[PDB]
Formats: sequence, structure tokens, C-alpha cells
Amino acid sequence: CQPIFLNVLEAIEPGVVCAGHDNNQPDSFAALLSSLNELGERQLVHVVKWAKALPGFRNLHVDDQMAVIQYSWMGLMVFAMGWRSFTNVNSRMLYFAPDLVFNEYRMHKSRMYSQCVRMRHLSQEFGWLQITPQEFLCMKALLLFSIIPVDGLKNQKFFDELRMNYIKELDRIIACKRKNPTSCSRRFYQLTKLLDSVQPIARELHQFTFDLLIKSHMVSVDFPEMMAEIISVQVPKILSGKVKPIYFHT
Ligand SMILES: O=c1cc(C(F)(F)F)c2cc(N(CC(F)(F)F)CC(F)(F)F)ccc2[nH]1
Repeated sequence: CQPIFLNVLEAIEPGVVCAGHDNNQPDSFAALLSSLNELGERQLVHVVKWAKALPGFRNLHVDDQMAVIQYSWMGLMVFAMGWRSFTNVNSRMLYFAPDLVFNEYRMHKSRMYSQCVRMRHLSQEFGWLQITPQEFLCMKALLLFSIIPVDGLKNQKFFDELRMNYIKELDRIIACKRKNPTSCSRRFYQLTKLLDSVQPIARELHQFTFDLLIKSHMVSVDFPEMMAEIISVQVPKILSGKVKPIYFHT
């Protein structure tokens, strides 16, 4: 049968994205966070094109398309960055970008040290669970359909069907080369727990950058337009509880 679904996921996978950070400059909260925000803007562009090229994404209402990308953005970045850290530096550092790698010191200067530690943990899971490139790609796609308005999307049913379909693709990736339903069910438990763990992290990052945005002038950290827009328009909906993650587990 079909390697079509995976042919597609691999084909649309975004390439390397640099932050434009000059590493000869002193590690300061301002410089680091300003580079992160700029990296954010560049990655969003890629994320949008990627999401819109996913199988069945367009059979979602046009207004819903942009909203789910915007709500799930942070989590997508968390997850992919963790995978990058794993594949490039075996999870010992946060590999945001080739030119923006966080070591211990930068984690502290970022003023988000504990969160960075939680992200390294997440990254380490890819190794401890021997997550495959295929598992990674299907799980990343699933994250795009993991956070929505409590009182529904414009056409919630089209979303529901798509999400259900991405879960079924995850199901068969797990069943491929697998044998008995018990082996499958345990991997599924592991992978859904991993997906869920992205949400608490993304939420802290939401809180952190929202606060930073409000704070920006007095702290000398600047935000590009698209970031400032999503942070002040979409993020507050999550922080105010109108938009929530779809946890598998309680
Ligand atoms: O690959 C990445 C991964 C992250 C991860 F922290 F969410 F994992 C990331 C975060 C931010 N931001 C958040 C913050 F608050 F942590 F610094 C800033 C912003 F402005 F985009 F939201 C910008 C680019 C990336 N790029």
C-alpha cells in the first residue's frame, strides 16, 4: 500500500532556517531574545507554507486554516526544535538554528532557564523512545490539529475529520513493521504522552513571550510585525482560556 502520505510529509518538510544572530556579540537578554523573535518570524513563513501543503489541510474552512496554524505555532516550534537538537547535537543543547544554539549560559541569560530545561527533556525523549523520522513527521502534523477554540472552529466537523485522519496515519505508521495490537497500543500510549507534553511547555512560552511583548520597550527586545500580531491577537485567547489544547490524556 501507500507511502504516499509519508512521501508528502517528507517532501514538504521545511529546510534549515537561520536566525541571523551574530555569535561574536555578547550573550545578553536583549540580543538573544531579539534573535529568537526574528527566527520566529522567518519560521512562521515556512510553517504557513508547510501547513497549507499538508494532505487535506485545504478542505478546512479558509478562516480556520490560519487560526489553527497560529494557535499551534509555538508547539510546532517546540517539537521541531527538540527534534533538531536530537539529530544535530544529541539533545545536549537547544538547537533553535545553526547560528542560534543555546548552551547552559545562554539558557540563563534568556531568563527562561527552567523552560529550556523542560525543552531539553522533551528533546531527550526522541532518543529515549527511539522516535523515528516517520513517527516524528506524523506527530508534528498532528500537533497542528491539537489546539482549538473551546466553542469551536467555523467548520469544526471538517477539522474533526482531518484530525481523525492524521491519527489513523499515526496508527498505521505504528502498525507498520509491528505485529500484535498490544505492541501497537503501547507505542501509541508513548507517542500520545509525548504529544501532550508539548502543550504545557508551549503554554509557558506563550505566557513568557506575551509578557515580554508588553514589556519590550523597557527591556530593549524588539518584535517583528507578524510575531507582534499573533502574540497580541491569537496568544491572549489561549492565555485567557478561549483556545485550549486537545490533550489525549487527563
Ligand atoms: O525553533 C524554534 C523553537 C522555539 C521554542 F522555544 F518555542 F521551542 C522558538 C521560540 C520563539 N519565541 C519564544 C520565546 F519566547 F521563547 F523566546 C519568540 C517568539 F517571539 F517568537 F514568540 C521564536 C523562535 C523559535 N524557534
